Amino acid sequence: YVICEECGKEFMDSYLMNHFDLPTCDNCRDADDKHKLITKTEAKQEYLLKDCDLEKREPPLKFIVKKNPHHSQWGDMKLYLKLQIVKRSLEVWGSQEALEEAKEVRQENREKMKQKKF
Amino acid sequence: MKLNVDGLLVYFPYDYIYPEQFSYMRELKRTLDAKGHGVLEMPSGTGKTVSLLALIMAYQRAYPLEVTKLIYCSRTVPEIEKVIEELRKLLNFYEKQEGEKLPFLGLALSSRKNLCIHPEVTPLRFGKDVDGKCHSLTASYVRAQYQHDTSLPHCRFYEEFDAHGREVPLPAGIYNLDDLKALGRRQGWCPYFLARYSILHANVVVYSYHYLLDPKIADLVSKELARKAVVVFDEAHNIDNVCIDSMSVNLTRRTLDRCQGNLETLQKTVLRAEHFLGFLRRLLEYVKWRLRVQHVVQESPPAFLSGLAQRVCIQRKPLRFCAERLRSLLHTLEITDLADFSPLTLLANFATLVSTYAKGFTIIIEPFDDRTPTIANPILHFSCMDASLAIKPVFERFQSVIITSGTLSPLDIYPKILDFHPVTMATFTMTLARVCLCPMIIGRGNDQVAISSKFETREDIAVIRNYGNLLLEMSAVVPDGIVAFFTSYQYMESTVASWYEQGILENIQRNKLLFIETQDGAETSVALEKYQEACENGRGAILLSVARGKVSEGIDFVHHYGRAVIMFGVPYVYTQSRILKARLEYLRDQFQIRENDFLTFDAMRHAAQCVGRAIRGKTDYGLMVFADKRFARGDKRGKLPRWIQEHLTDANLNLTVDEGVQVAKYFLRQMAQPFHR
DNA sequence: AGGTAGTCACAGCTGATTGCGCT
DNA sequence: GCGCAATCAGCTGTGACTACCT
Ligand code: SF4
Ligand SMILES: [Zn+2]
Repeated sequence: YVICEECGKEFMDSYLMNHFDLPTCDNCRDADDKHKLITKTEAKQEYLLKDCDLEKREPPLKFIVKKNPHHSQWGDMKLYLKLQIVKRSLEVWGSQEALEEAKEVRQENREKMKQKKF
Repeated sequence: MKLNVDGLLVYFPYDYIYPEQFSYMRELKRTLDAKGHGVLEMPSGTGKTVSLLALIMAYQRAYPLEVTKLIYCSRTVPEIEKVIEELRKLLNFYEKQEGEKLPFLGLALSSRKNLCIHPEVTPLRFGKDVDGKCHSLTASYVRAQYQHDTSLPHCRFYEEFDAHGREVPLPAGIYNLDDLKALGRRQGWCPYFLARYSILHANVVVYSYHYLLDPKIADLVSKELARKAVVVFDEAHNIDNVCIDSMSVNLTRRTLDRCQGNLETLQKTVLRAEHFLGFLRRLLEYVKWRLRVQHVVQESPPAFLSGLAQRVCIQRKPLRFCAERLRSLLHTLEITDLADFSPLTLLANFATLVSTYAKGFTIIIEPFDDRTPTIANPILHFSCMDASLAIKPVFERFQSVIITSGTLSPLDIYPKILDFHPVTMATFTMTLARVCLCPMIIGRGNDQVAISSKFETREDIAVIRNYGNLLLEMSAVVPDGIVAFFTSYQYMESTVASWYEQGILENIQRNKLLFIETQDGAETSVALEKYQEACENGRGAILLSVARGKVSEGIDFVHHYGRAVIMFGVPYVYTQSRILKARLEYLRDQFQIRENDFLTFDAMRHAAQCVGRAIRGKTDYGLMVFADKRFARGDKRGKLPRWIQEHLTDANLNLTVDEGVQVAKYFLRQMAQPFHR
């Protein structure tokens, strides 16, 4: 059996465990806010995570492939668990610390590059 | 000679061994020592079978207890006969190099039509009636009545085999199918029955895929033969596809008409137990209800039995007893012949499957037909969606299942398309004294316009003109036959009609003859024959066909036949019929397979399969061109087999028509020179 | 009364960004 | 929306021209 992290009730299988190896039962599955799923590009832009940090740093981060409502023939969206993405970003960049200044100086350098191009 | 692997010595008929063959043998020995499954990929049609058989024999000699039974399932009968004769050559080499015989038995299995001696059943071309006539001639009741010596026409081979062929075994001597037929006719025994009696006391045995993928016969042909056994599916690059055909059935008006015609005869014979007699009568009306319903599509694999149990109020359990009825009730009825009875059997099998197998399947109804869309044609498909169901029984019964073919470029998709645990991830690229192939991707034409076969540009005049110009000025540099493949029959016929309308097809006509492949089997065969005879002399010819056709895999273009193979656009399967999309959804929500990635994989797999048949043998050489800029993209080049990637230099990935022609001329000129061994 | 670190030209490389394509 | 290829930033090699101390 698997012990849920929230209720502690033993269970055999759960949706999150099958797709993300998360020991959380469907009763405690807060998929609306706590277990929100975001697109691959959104995670890369917000958390400055590269492919290697998403696929090669242990543990590997799984994703769910879902159809795109805008266009079915377009690239199917990949959804990652927000908690896992946050944990990976914290393990790579430390914390909510100077990484913010790092992205600030990144956009400052982008402005520097555009003004130099002008 | 005697190849010395780290813990064994293996005899090989050929003194010279290519490094690829040695690496393949090392990898296969590693897999056998690993006691696990795997997937392999080789670029040569010949030379793989001899190496596989030699290593199997060496492993059996070294470890008789570890391996007891070997299976070499192939696609068709020519492969079976060629591997049988290759095994015969290997055994002859072993005998001539050692001097003493060994108790090894090798037999080939096929349908009853292939292995039969009665002259009253050979001439007919009914594959569904040979089994019925064979069962009628000899069965349990025939054996029971043979005690009184009834004067009736019946098969007598079994009546002699059961008293004379079940005592003398065949410890040694590998026998081909014709050899088995000769032995049966000289001993008055049935080849099929002696094959059934001899598989238990045998070393190796080969047959086709349908004897393992179809559960209705695999259990009968292999139940307790060997717990520790080795099976291989050579040339199975489309195995999953045929796996679908293992659990896919279709229903039409002819089937229900035949059923309603024959049920009256069945009832008349009965009145001359009751748990099924009245059960079968009202089964047809439920499925004919959908005939009168004009609806687009209905999908309810779990709820279909619910609708059945609501309309007619039948429990699900008796359906599971339908199959065991076939061997119980029918033998009491003494059916004269299985003709006009097969639809009933397939309906019973369909009912049993939908009662049992409904987790990963889908029921589809299509009110569409070719050239007669909506007149009368509701087609019901119990289409399969997961290839694991057709592959689980062989994986749970065998230890080292190996999947090998000429095109298995993505080794990461097969283990996730079907439940698999590969431990090999091995690819092999053939090498010779010179580069025998010159693959190249031709992008934009002389007008600097892409020649991509996009759906929005299928009717574009510019791409059609570019394709015509490419086929014209290409036909003057490569001699004696060019094989061109189009995306579909509709696109192919539209393009040739457009070429006929312009004054461009006539220019191609004077260089090479134009031959068109159609759906007719006889027409296709005669077109292939005339193409072969035209390529034999200096006239030269062009064979235009489709990538997804029976001619794509039915023939191999040996050297001097089809020096050039042209791909006009990436061949994409049609998204209609609501069959591909169901599989895409199942792979998305079950195996997390990208729809675009799967479509690209299928397209490139078909393209590589139809383009890699121009290289058969070391001395053979050929040219391979792709007439689409989409092939230049990395996501599609990566799907090509490894033995073609290294020969596809980055210099020619988007070159125009003229430079492609120059490259072809240079390659042919430099490959026309003699070489060495 | 006689010699070398910056500076300039023209190429290379790798490390990211960054608009373009879609059966 | 995702994925592949085009683009630039930064650093370096090669060879030559030029402004202040023994
Ligand atoms: S028992 Fe054998 S020989 Fe006789 S009809 Fe059947 S297949 Fe032919
Ligand atoms: Zn819980």
